[PDB]
Amino acid sequence: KYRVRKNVLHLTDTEKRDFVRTVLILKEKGIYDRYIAWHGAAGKFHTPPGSDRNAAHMSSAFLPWHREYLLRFERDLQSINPEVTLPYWEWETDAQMQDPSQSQIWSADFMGGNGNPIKDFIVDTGPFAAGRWTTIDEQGNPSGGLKRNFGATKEAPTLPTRDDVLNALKITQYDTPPWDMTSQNSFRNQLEGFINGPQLHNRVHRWVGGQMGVVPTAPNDPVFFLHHANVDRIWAVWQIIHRNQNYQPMKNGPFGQNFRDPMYPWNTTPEDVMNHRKLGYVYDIELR
Ligand SMILES: Cc1ccccc1C(=O)N1CCN(Cc2ccc(F)cc2)CC1
Ligand SMILES: [Cu+2]
Ligand SMILES: [Cu+2]
Repeated sequence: KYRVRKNVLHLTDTEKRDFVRTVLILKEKGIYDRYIAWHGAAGKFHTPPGSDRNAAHMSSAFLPWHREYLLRFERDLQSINPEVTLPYWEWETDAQMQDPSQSQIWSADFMGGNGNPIKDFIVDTGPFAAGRWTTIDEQGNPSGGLKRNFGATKEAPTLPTRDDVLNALKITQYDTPPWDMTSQNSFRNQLEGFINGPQLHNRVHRWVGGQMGVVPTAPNDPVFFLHHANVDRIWAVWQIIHRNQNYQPMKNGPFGQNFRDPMYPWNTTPEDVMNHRKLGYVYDIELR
């Protein structure tokens, strides 16, 4: 309950400056790239081989994997500046806007704006604009700049709504067999966004576009972490409401998906990260 993770819209000018100031540093040192690679590596690690489940997505481990993923990044952030925590992008309230792209998160002093259609949707405003921020492709090679294209697809023309989030929180089971994209009455799958997809988490990625629109290159966009922080916040809320509901599967799931299994590419288990408070952080909405 030490580190407080704040709503992006609640950040001060200084807090925003410091966060962005801290991220380019991780990037400059070569630490940021470690996170891009981890995500891509886990995405291609199938549980079991030949299945469409992987270590980080389309399965039960989706939530704890990104929580650990998000946990590690923050610590790296703190190592540069102990006053800096990972904020979250409350995309459900942005969806209430007629044009979500006018949200403050996309201001030139924080995340920067939408892609330039003249430059094939390269981002040329903000701290992470092309020439300020180098990107890497699926194969781990330099790719030439961040891209974004808000609501440019028919499958996801809009961001998920507060109701979408509220309905997900109603689900009683954390997850259900066969522990994958096809799971029904499943909070993880629902939140992931595979129920009548794309919805929620998956919808956000699709909405943003650019690197965020594909699994192996999504972390190239710093907003990926703000996004998943919100996803993690939602999960945390679900945990506080359904206090006696626990992670599933406990056993007999694919290896890497069970409660006591190491979540590739780490040795961290879902168990090790079930309680968001034991990891040393809390969301601001828990204190209000
Ligand atoms: C194929 C499909 C089926 C259902 C819902 C969405 C989609 C889809 O096209 N996505 C493309 C964009 N990301 C991919 C993605 C997922 C998780 C990440 F950490 C990073 C990137 C979200 C899902
Ligand atoms: Cu992911
Ligand atoms: Cu994601």
